Amino acid sequence: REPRNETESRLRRIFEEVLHSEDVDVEANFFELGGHSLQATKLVSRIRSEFDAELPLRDFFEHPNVAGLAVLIGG
Amino acid sequence: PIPDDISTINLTDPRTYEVNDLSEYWRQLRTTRPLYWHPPVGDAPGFWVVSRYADVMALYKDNKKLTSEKGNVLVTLLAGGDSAAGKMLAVTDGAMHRGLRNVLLKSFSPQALKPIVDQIRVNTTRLVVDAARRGECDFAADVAEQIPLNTISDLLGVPAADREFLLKLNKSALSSEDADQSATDAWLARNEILLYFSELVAERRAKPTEDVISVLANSMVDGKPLTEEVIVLNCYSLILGGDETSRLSMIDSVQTFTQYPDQWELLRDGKVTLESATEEVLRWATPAMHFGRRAVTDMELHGQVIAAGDVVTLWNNSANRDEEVFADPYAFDLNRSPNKHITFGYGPHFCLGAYLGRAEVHALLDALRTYTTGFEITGEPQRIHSNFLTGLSRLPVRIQPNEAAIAAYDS
Ligand code: HEM
Ligand SMILES: *P(=O)(O)OCC(C)(C)[C@@H](O)C(=O)NCCC(=O)NCCSC(=O)c1c[nH]cn1
Repeated sequence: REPRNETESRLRRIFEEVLHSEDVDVEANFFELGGHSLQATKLVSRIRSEFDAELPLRDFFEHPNVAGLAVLIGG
Repeated sequence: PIPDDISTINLTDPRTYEVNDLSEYWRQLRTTRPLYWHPPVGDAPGFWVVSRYADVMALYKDNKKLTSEKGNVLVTLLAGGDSAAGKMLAVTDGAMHRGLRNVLLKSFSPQALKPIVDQIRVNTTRLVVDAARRGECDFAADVAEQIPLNTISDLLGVPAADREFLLKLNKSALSSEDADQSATDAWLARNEILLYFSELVAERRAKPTEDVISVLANSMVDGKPLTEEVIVLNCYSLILGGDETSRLSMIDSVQTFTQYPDQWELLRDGKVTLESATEEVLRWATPAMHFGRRAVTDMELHGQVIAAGDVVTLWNNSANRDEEVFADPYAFDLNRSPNKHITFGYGPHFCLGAYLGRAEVHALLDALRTYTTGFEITGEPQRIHSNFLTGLSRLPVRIQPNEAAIAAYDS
């Protein structure tokens, strides 16, 4: 499935950069893509800076997908 | 309560260590089943349990047939691996381990730590004396928690403001004050440490101070600098390592003294050296109960075969109670000699902070010896919950002061 936002698109690029991968599904679970701790750290710290929004790690754990994270950065 | 049958004991469950006295369990394992196969529980696989002191050090030193690179504690070992493999010292083998250790040994050797050892004595005494004046207090919160973490943080270069917050994270990382804790809270707590150190190591790579983080940021293994990832991961193992186990050791020394007043008196009246006492405190309170490895090849031990890829768990607390090594193992004896316990492990991965661990215990014993006549438990203590660590969250005590010695300290 294709990204539908500047946000979804940019977030998916961050996922791809961190998971050392390409063509990362927008609704795929971060862990199910083989996502471990230090990856998740680099991921969360980058989203925090690039979008200038305080993202609590807990909320990331609940919604660890490009699709869901977009909504949260928005709302 | 002292359980009798092997089969109904789950070592992965923290509840087991709270509501059982496992002395008979380990004795039976030591004598009749030295290599024992713990069954699988839920999704977790089964694993070998090693309980004899001889076996425990034999395998601690075999980093050729066994590896730390797939986890060294149950929570990672049972998960199938450790993210920090080949990057964090504890879960790295081979030449990367040898190099990364020699880099760290330059700032954790007895030579390098002598300035810090003086500061521990000073800070320790102050906390002890101020707790004596108060009389009634919580020793864990008012004394113990205040030294190990602050010492390692002084070394690493963690700003003072953040230490209280890091302390809160350590209490959830591998142990828990809450009996019912989910793996999620543990996961988040661990990861919030990495998040903190991502930012701090970033600041020090750009603007280097004199601290231990800066030493790592200026160091090389095999002619190439260390990744910000590698440094962050070892800062985790240092902030967590430099804290919990020493903290729990100190608290346990006090609780054990109230039970064994004959031994407390030997220390107070200088009938035993601080060197000798420290070692018994360590053997007695074996804070890290277990550590582990995975087999890389097949092994033959006690006529049984450990297949490549099996988890092997080594039990320090059982090894430190082995009758064949320690005469009257369950006697708290400050004069115990020899005292070649295995609280700090053995072999290539021998505890990096061993000298610092002793130092912190040594100091506490020296302070308690000088400025205290005795102490008493004033309300029931709370245990931590873990299948890896053992110790106390809080310890309510009344400390009977040495007014004579305390007054001379005011100079
Ligand atoms: C009395 C308190 C302590 C206890 C009971 C303890 C226990 C242990 C044990 C058993 C190991 C070996 C683990 C293995 O073989 O996989 C170890 C390793 C280690 N410890 Fe400690 N330790 C203590 C104090 C400290 C302190 C104060 C520090 C802070 C510097 C520290 C940092 C480390 C590190 C970095 C390793 C990994 C070394 C390697 O892999 O080569 N420890 N500790
Ligand atoms: P994520 O993929 O869940 O992983 C987080 C992390 C990178 C931290 C990972 O390595 C992990 O889960 N480790 C397990 C926790 C751990 O082993 N901590 C260090 C143990 S304390 C210790 O070794 C020691 C020695 N002396 C005193 N304490």
